Amino acid sequence: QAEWRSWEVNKRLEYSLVKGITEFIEQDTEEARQQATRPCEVIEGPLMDGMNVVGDLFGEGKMFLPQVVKSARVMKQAVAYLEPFIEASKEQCKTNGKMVIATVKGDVHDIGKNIVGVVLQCNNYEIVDLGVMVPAEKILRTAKEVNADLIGLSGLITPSLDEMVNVAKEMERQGFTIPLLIGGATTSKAHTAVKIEQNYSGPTVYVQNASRTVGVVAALLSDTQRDDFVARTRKEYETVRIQHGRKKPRTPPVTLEAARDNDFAFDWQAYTPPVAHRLGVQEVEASIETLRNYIDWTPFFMTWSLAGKYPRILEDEVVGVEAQRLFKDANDMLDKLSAEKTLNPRGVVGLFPANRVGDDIEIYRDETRTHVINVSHHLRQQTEKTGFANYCLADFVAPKLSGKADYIGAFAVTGGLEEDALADAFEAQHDDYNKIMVKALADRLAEAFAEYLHERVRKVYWGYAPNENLSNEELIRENYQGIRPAPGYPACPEHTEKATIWELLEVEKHTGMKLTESFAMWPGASVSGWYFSHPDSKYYAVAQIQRDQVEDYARRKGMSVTEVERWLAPNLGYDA
Ligand code: B12
Ligand SMILES: Nc1ncnc2c1ncn2[C@@H]1O[C@H](CSCC[C@H](N)C(=O)O)[C@@H](O)[C@H]1O
Repeated sequence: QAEWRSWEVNKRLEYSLVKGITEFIEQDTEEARQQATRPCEVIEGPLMDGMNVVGDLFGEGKMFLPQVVKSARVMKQAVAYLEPFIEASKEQCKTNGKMVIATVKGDVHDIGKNIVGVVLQCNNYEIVDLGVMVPAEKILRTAKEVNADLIGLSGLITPSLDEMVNVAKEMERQGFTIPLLIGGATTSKAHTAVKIEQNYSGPTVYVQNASRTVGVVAALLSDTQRDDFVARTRKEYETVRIQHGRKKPRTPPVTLEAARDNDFAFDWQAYTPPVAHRLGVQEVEASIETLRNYIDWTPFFMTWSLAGKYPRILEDEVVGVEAQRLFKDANDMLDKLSAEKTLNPRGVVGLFPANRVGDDIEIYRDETRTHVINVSHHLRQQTEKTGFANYCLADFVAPKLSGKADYIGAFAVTGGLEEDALADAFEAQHDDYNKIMVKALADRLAEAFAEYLHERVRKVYWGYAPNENLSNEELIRENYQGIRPAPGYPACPEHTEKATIWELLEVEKHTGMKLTESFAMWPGASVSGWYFSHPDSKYYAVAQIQRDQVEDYARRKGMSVTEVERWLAPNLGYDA
């Protein structure tokens, strides 16, 4: 027996979808297609009734994202078996609308996209996923090729915002009318209103997450709301476009010269930077077993729309149960991935003699410090400050003109070069659950590798904190000496400098990890950055800089003032 196996066929479907039961979806939907006069009645019928149940169930707080994707696995697997019958008997089945989704050119991270997409499919909307590093050309060409009502763009890094504005300007040059939805971690409501919208006659809507998205595609794609929604979006996008537009960013900029005279104050003659126990470039690798203990699960829960900090989240009266099951699954997969060695985290680390020179860091070939093998550039905050200094990462390395011997470190790690293969496999068998799982887990593994390696550097490779012994909780709170800023973050926005790290460490040749034109890393599950030992070194944002630094930086980088303005776009204190 089973009780639910004694219910109506289209009732067992609703049950299997909601509960995510896969075992009987095959030999249960084939029976429902017989009752129906055509293949599209099962999809448009019981198959969607259940998803409609998942939808309100979800909206009430009795169901969460992790479970929802599990329902999709049953649906998408029901369609898969029922697609040979549909096409071989025509009819494209009624849908709520079509959409072309893709990760901007140059970018590579797509976890958030995969989520937005799956959720939309759970609302019958049809989604065509072009993947990542997709050229604006194929994007607009695909949307036309298969008549799409909406185009969705994703972007993780700053350089993506440029390619986005590009897509909008092209949609205008080509006459597109359909709405443009821009989302991602790099996308904000202010940028969409101040830099994206105005370049397109059609609607342009920014949407935080994958839940309020189905709500936008709903009103924006309807008839009784479509018009009112755009007008509201426009007005608002103006009260903000003119909000930021003028009423000038109160916080008077400063001469790059004055900033430099306010550089971090420190008596270097009295201080002696720890000497690295080791110098050189080392190919590193850690097992999943060693890295699990360094994993910070909080961001992992965020990724699945489960609010709460680990481990307290496991006891939450609302999502604790589901967080537990999601946690158990992740660990189940790690056990397999580790035992089979199907996913292998790897990286490279390096320490070099170094000294500051202006706002940059010279890196020497050896301890004689006679030959400079490379330069780390870095930018300086260009804002008036009282009580504080105009920070520049270089400031934390001993000045060349101090005679003090200092150093600088670099690293590049990835959760595994197999991330993509693995994702594709699940992608094949229409398993969105662990397709997302494996990538989210590869990401945790990468960040875990960065925490582990930073510890090894502090305790061994660099060796200034050999006796240091912190708990994972203690590591996450960064209650240790030194920092590891990563190109792209606030204190070092210029993404191009990742080239410096890749040159010093010869990353690609050593690990396989790659770099794109937009300077995104591959695999997606990968991290890279620097290492500073100074006990006074901390994170901060370079924020908005002026024309003077853009030019000085241009000279130093050997780039046009034009090229550097594109790369520091989000940090420019003036207009483009
Ligand atoms: C841990 C984390 C990571 C992860 C894993 C999870 C992830 N990305 O989703 C990993 C380890 C891969 C990572 C690394 C890097 N990161 Co990171 N990361 C973070 C952090 C702390 C959390 C983001 C998170 O977990 N997102 C949750 C996921 C599920 O959400 P999401 O991607 O944003 O997607 C949601 C929505 O935005 C939406 N959406 C997504 N796409 C679309 C598309 C459409 C069309 C629509 C309608 C909606 C929509 O739907 C999603 C589900 O709700 C943030 C800070 C922050 N809070 O934003 C930075 C942040 C994204 N990282 C940043 C940077 C700099 C980097 C690195 C280059 C760092 C380095 N190592 O040098 C690399 C990129 C690696 C590469 N391959 O190129 C930046 C800045 C962007 C910039 N200036 O380029 C951020 C904002 C940090 C900051 N404060 O400056 N990242
Ligand atoms: N202002 C800043 N400038 C440069 N890098 C920064 C920064 N703020 C954060 N970072 C980088 O991002 C890291 C924090 S995010 C990584 C740890 C987090 N618990 C997780 O698992 O996702 C910092 O350690 C540093 O590597």
